[PDB]
Amino acid sequence: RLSDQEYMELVFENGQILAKGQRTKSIMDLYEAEYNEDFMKS
Amino acid sequence: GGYIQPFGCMIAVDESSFRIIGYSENAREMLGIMILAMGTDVRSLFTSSSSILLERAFVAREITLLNPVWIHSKNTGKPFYAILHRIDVGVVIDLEPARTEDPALSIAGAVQSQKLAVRAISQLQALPGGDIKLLCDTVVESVRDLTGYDRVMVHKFHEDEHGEVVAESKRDDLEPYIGLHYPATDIPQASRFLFKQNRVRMIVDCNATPVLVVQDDRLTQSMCLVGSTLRAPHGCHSQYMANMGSIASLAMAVIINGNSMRLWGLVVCHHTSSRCIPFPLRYACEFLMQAFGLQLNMELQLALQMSEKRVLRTQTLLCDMLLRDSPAGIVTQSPSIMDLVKCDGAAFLYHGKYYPLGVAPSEVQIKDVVEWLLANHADSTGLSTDSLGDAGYPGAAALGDAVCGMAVAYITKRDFLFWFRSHTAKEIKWGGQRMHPRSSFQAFLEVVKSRSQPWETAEMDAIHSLQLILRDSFKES
Amino acid sequence: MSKAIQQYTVDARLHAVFEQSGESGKSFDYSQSLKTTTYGSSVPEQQITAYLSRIQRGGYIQPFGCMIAVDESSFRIIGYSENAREMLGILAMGTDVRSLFTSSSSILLERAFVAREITLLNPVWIHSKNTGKPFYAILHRIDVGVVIDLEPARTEDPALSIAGAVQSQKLAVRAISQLQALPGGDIKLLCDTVVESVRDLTGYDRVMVHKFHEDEHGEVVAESKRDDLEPYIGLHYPATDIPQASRFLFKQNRVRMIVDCNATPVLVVQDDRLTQSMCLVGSTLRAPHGCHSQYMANMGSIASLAMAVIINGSSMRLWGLVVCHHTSSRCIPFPLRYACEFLMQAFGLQLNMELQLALQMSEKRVLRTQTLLCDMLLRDSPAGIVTQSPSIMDLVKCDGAAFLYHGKYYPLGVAPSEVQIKDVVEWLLANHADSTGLSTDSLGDAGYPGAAALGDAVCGMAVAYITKRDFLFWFRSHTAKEIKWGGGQRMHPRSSFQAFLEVVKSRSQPWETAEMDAIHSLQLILRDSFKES
Ligand SMILES: *[C@@H](C)[C@H]1/C(=C/c2[nH]c(/C=C3N=C(/C=C4\NC(=O)C(C=C)=C4C)C(C)=C\3CCC(=O)O)c(CCC(=O)O)c2C)NC(=O)[C@@H]1C
Ligand SMILES: *[C@@H](C)[C@H]1/C(=C/c2[nH]c(/C=C3N=C(/C=C4\NC(=O)C(C=C)=C4C)C(C)=C\3CCC(=O)O)c(CCC(=O)O)c2C)NC(=O)[C@@H]1C
Repeated sequence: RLSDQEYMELVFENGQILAKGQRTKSIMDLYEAEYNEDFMKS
Repeated sequence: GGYIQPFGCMIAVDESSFRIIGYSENAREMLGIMILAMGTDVRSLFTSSSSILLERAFVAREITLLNPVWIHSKNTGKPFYAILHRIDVGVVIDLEPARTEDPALSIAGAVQSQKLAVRAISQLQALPGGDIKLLCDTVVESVRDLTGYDRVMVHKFHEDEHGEVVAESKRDDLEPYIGLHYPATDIPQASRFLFKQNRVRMIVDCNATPVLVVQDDRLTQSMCLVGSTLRAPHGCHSQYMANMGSIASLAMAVIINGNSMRLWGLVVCHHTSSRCIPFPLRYACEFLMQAFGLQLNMELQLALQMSEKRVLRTQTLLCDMLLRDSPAGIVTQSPSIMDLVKCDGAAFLYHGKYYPLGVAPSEVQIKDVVEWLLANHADSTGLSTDSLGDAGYPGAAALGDAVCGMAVAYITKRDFLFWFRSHTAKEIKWGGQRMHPRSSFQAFLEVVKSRSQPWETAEMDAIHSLQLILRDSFKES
Repeated sequence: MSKAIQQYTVDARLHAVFEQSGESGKSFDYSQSLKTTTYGSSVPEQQITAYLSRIQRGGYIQPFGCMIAVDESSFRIIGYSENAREMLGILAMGTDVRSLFTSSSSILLERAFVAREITLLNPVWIHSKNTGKPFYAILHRIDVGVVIDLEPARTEDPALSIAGAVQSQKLAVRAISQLQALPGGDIKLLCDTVVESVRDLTGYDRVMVHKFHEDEHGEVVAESKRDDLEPYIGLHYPATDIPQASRFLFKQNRVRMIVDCNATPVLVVQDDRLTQSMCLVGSTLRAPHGCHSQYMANMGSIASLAMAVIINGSSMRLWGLVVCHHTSSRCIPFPLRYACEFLMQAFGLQLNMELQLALQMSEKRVLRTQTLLCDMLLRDSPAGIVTQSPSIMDLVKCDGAAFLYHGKYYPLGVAPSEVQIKDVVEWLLANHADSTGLSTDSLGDAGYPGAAALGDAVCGMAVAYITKRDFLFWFRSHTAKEIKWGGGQRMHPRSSFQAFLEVVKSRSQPWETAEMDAIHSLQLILRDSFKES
């Protein structure tokens, strides 16, 4: 499952250096949905 | 004058004067003309910037570095993707309509074709690095997610050049094909040759009517459309697809280092209905194929080295066992001559005494084989064969399906070492005339009817090493 | 713990010293600060917290693009860079962002905003409402909303933008193909090819490959430069010249770019209701710290581009970096940066393959040598392992070897004299007669009184016990023997090199685990053989 990268942050907790953080369709279906040009006809 | 698939268009133009020399019959309808004719300047069919880009591509040395070009039709103003390549007469241009007309979305998709490939390859980087099956399964799932086809498979080729299906992902309601073996004649040699030079093949609709390609009557021979991406499929394969139930297809090559590169296999995609995917996703897949090839080559080298280490360790243990006891002790303890190579059984003949292990012939049968070997193979140090029938063993080569292949190593003149393999069909399992996968599977089990798997060079070298050590030991005795 | 975790305190202390020197109006003292600040000791947690916040929540960006932070549900602006108005041709807290761009661009931005777990419009190509200037918009998510980085794009026909992207990706593919055809088993050739390919692709003045060692310090192993520049190939520098936090960040943003180190940073204004300063970890426009900017200025490099080299070690490991330098300001477009990322992934895969093959070959060689030595021992006296062609000098990498057996001393190569070795034996028995052997990187650090007498010839020692009075010794000299670069208060590469040759002054190269395992195996074999006699 492809996904977007998530970014983390270093923090100092309890003497430790810790890193903290902040789909049912295929990629083709998303490409068809998001690259629809109908709105450009208005 | 060949044929092309109707989903695109093709124009062949002279390199020096830009004058059209050939074209598909559907060119005028697609370009919006219906002028296009012999001797016409191609640049007059496109806008000014399109002509500038075309000239730039034409004057380049590595023409494959300017592909795909984005151009616009002079009459209607629609966008096309153009792919150019060189032939003996001039330059062939494959024109394909673009389904996105907004420039902003065009640029966005061109960037996504890179971002998607990077995000997919990051998932191959994360594998442990010691398993080929896991690598193949991951690639199958990634390609299926990217393209969305109904079936995605990995095909591996053997030394015999026959094919096997090693990984597959599909719908729940389709019949599986994992484990299928088929002859080597189902994919002619021309197709394998082309899969190296042009690493993708796409068929949008096998039932679609092909389109004739007209060319200048002044040419002494028909144009070479072999490298064109719109070339129409053959009758044999088109009928095969129709019988199997596949309307659309996409095949990609797997390349490794040979000894010069080698075609290891293919990735094959099938859809129950017509399908044509947009360019960004095609290139996202084409980029992932290269990383897959790199990792596969790494895995092969590592497996080879580990196998060598294993064989050396086993040989050392066997030599120690020989030193501790008489030669018979080689075939009594848990390590034995059966672990040196992959086999179904083994046997040791020592001063007329017989020591069988696993699936091996009988003592009378062994005496018959020794008689035959001395009659026809006395002048040798040993041999190997994957079928006693082909070798010509008269004395009832029909030892059964259990004993088909034999490798023999001589010790002095009467002591012998034997390794035995049964017939190939023992190791092949699949759940499942008219050209169909079942017909191919049945035709495969007619060339391996009484044949075993071939003896590898590495296994022969291991057997030779053990033979040399044993011969030295018996020289001392 | 190890140095990876011990280095955080040292980095924080060096940062504090640099800040204090800046405040007092004095120059920064490099060598003195390194000598005073040493691994160990302790530090208040507040210093670590402040250091980390300063690094990750700086509040400044580079002045070659804009940054706008917006709320996810309302599309209302919660933060922006001070240069946003000038670049957009125009903002306020609460303004709706969709009004800053054309209507079609706002629709595309909404689509990009409403996606879940992946989006195929990132980056987006947008235009400004007032002027119609094209921008690449790059979006990422932070704990309070969405940050949009706006990078100006060249004004031209879209066909030419597509052509540029295509050309970059095709060059990357050709470079990977060239990597495919190399004959294996040679890492140096791999690096030499990659450096040239990257220089051809990007066009910077200098391209270098940096490798990190087990001790965390760095080495320059390949280089491709303009003729009139000095070479840095062969240089070693301490582990504190690249802090650990930047190394951690390199595992997320695999490409870092600095366009001009002399440019004035731009402050980021944010809504006063936010508790903390805005996180800039994922942003590409983050500005470098003063330490590194001054280092770059002293060196003479104005533009920089760094790409991480990551190998598999399930979990991933950072092997090194590819570093590019330019003598003037330089910026490259987004497609080329993604092409560079693609090529770095290919390079990492090949590198990992090569490392594993080398490990296997070494194991094979060690096993063969051990077998030959045992065969030699059985057919000869105990002294048949130091007098023949293969010897204990081949089991591991060393400068000298020695065998002490029944009062006889057999040296090979650079080894102590028969008088000094007696003293070493007395020291070992008095202090270390409670084990089967040991290994030390520096006799002086261990506490051997005669370490100075041995000098630079003998610094590191591995000893294996056979019986109460028979021993095997392997000896290594000091590191500076094998290090050659053809080239004190100012931050500069020469200061780094001089500071490196101050911690390895009386040390040899460390003993690896494979070498110790080989030594222990041969030790057990010889122990059994001699016990049987
Ligand atoms: C008829 C002459 C023989 C033959 C010829 C033929 N085959 C190809 C190309 C392919 N045929 C493939 C074979 C299979 N496809 C499958 O999925 C399975 C089993 C499940 C088989 C056996 C495949 C795959 C290829 C390559 C991919 C591709 O699409 O090219 C060709 C070339 C056709 C073309 O593309 O021009 C030809 C002439 N195929 C047969 O099965 C019979 C014995
Ligand atoms: C001052 C606090 C200490 C320090 C800090 C520091 N260093 C970096 C990043 C880098 N420094 C690099 C080191 C070198 N560059 C070279 O070419 C050579 C030798 C020839 C050295 C020693 C390099 C490279 C990096 C990483 C590349 C990059 O561009 O990031 C940073 C972070 C920089 C940033 O981007 O924020 C910091 C804070 N450097 C010192 O010299 C002292 C000990």
